[PDB]
Amino acid sequence: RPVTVLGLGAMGRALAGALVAAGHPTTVWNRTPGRAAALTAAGATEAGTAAEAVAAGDLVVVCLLDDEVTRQVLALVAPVLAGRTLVNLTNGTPEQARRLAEWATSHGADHLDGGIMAVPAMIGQPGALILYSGPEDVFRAGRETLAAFGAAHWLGADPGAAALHDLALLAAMYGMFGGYLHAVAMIRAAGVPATGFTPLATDWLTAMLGALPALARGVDSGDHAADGSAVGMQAAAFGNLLAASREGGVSTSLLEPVRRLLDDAVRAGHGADGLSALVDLLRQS
Amino acid sequence: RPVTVLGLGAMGRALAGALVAAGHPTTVWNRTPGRAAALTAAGATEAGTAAEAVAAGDLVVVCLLDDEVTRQVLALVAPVLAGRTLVNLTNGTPEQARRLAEWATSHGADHLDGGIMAVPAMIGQPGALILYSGPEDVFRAGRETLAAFGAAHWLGADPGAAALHDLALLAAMYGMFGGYLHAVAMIRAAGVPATGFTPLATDWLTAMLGALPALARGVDSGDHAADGSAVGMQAAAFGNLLAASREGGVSTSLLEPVRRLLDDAVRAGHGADGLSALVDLLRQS
Ligand SMILES: NC(=O)c1ccc[n+]([C@@H]2O[C@H](COP(=O)([O-])OP(=O)(O)OC[C@H]3O[C@@H](n4cnc5c(N)ncnc54)[C@H](OP(=O)(O)O)[C@@H]3O)[C@@H](O)[C@H]2O)c1
Ligand SMILES: NC(=O)c1ccc[n+]([C@@H]2O[C@H](COP(=O)([O-])OP(=O)(O)OC[C@H]3O[C@@H](n4cnc5c(N)ncnc54)[C@H](OP(=O)(O)O)[C@@H]3O)[C@@H](O)[C@H]2O)c1
Repeated sequence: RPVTVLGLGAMGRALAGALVAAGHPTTVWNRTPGRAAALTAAGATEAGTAAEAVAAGDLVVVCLLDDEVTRQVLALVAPVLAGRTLVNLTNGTPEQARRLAEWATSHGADHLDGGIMAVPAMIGQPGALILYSGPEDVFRAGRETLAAFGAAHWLGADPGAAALHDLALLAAMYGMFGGYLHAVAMIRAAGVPATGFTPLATDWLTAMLGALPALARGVDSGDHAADGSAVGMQAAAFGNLLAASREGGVSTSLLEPVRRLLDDAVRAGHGADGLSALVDLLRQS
Repeated sequence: RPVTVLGLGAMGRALAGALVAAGHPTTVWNRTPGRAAALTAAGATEAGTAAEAVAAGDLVVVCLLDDEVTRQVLALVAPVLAGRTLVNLTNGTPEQARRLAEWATSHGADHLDGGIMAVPAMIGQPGALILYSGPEDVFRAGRETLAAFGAAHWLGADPGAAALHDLALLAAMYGMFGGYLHAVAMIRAAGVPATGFTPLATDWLTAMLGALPALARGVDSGDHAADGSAVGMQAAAFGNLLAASREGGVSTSLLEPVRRLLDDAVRAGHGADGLSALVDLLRQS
């Protein structure tokens, strides 16, 4: 398939470069000129307009700054989208992806949302993960092209499924990193190097990953059975963590929300339950 | 060695039970009577006073509610601590452990601080982890007794080292769990079960654990080189996570501190650096 990339920022250039290096006939476009020098040198074709670029591709890959820019560029190319497949690799929300699917359908185009789980430099390597959602046959017809970026993981027909899982994985990653970064700040304040702490932390967190299936079972079942590590005891043990942080001059900012959630769970009567009881406490609607 | 346990709450009873089942001559004490029925039935001896219990053991294991209770009980038994080794398995802070080491030395006793990384039910199984710190020979003379509880990991001569690493590991665990719990709340609000999400999350977080060595290298070196995933882009991508959470009626409480830290890092000029630059931003002293 001939392919088109709209957007030549850091990620867009990596995307186009992976397509070129795989042999796909690739046409690229970007608002600001001078971003396709190496791409054109390697075999790509730089269109002068987005509509031109779109007309030269059966599969249109979009990677712009945000969903608002995306919707603006696409509105300009709406008359030419008919019969093509739109693959939005711009980051966005699940609802924005579902709205784009309906809008694309209104202009005769297929649609897939994508959430890139890798850095630009990893694009094109088999370990690079990109999540996709949308109609299964649309993914099927395009997956060999998407494989140029790395692994292509179809999550389901819901157009918003890729963005949902992308952002949820990011939430899990930022939680883990925030806890690790607080931990290293505590040991740094005591003069202990972070390099020697990493094996202990990795072994520990690897062990903690084994607690996830039981947590998920409790969430889905509503049976918040404890694995001996109950909310009430964990709430009682958090205070030493806060005090030791203050002892070392380390801010408690990263830890306060978990403390409050634990205290709120105890107030709600969940002291004898496991952490699966914490999930529905995050509901605000 | 004859051993003594002070404190028969959930953890203290598990500790004493592991000692009994290993064959150690065990003497136990507790403030409230009636907590040693099964222990005495299995071969333990219940002393009527803490001082009695202490006098019947060369190694005194303490597991009370908190450091304030610990210091009160011990003050009463100070005249009889001479020549014994004190192993405090009550949770506490690094400074409290260092102060107890000095106080114990003042009464002719050796001292080890311990931080229990396992649940009461796992005490006695080889996978149960307890961290220890204090003089290396004191640990050596006692480690075969400590092995009744599970693995005994000596972290160094600093009496506060076990509590420091214990609490740092807890910070990493609570960060990871908070991120996971937010993630499952997002997918739950979309009607997706947590059970099917767990493999993706475990694979993802296992991959993320591979980023730790580079982070630790940057912290120790002060060279906050980016792995392509720079602070500025991660700050720009966090907003979609917040918006998607609001879309699903999910509180953003667990995520706000990481957002603020990222924004603060950008303000401080670290937008092109990796997350290792975030550590020294947590300093308040
Ligand atoms: N890079 C990563 O590490 C990473 C990881 C995962 C996913 N992503 C996602 O990839 C997407 C792009 O990131 P990036 O690294 O490529 O960012 P970037 O380097 O800042 O590039 C932004 C792109 O948007 C274009 N653009 C901005 N405003 C525009 C407008 N008004 N009209 C038309 N085009 C406009 C820019 O074109 P000009 O050259 O004309 O400014 C440029 O091509 C984002 O949605 C991001 O979340 C990135
Ligand atoms: N359990 C866990 O999951 C877990 C995990 C890691 C570490 N730990 C640590 O283990 C320690 C004990 O936890 P636990 O589960 O045993 O708690 P617990 O079941 O609440 O037991 C608390 C103990 O403290 C005693 N105590 C309280 N106030 C006292 C006082 N004024 N004078 C004398 N004794 C007093 C109680 O004796 P009475 O029977 O007379 O009240 C009881 O033996 C804590 O430091 C905790 O952080 C526990």
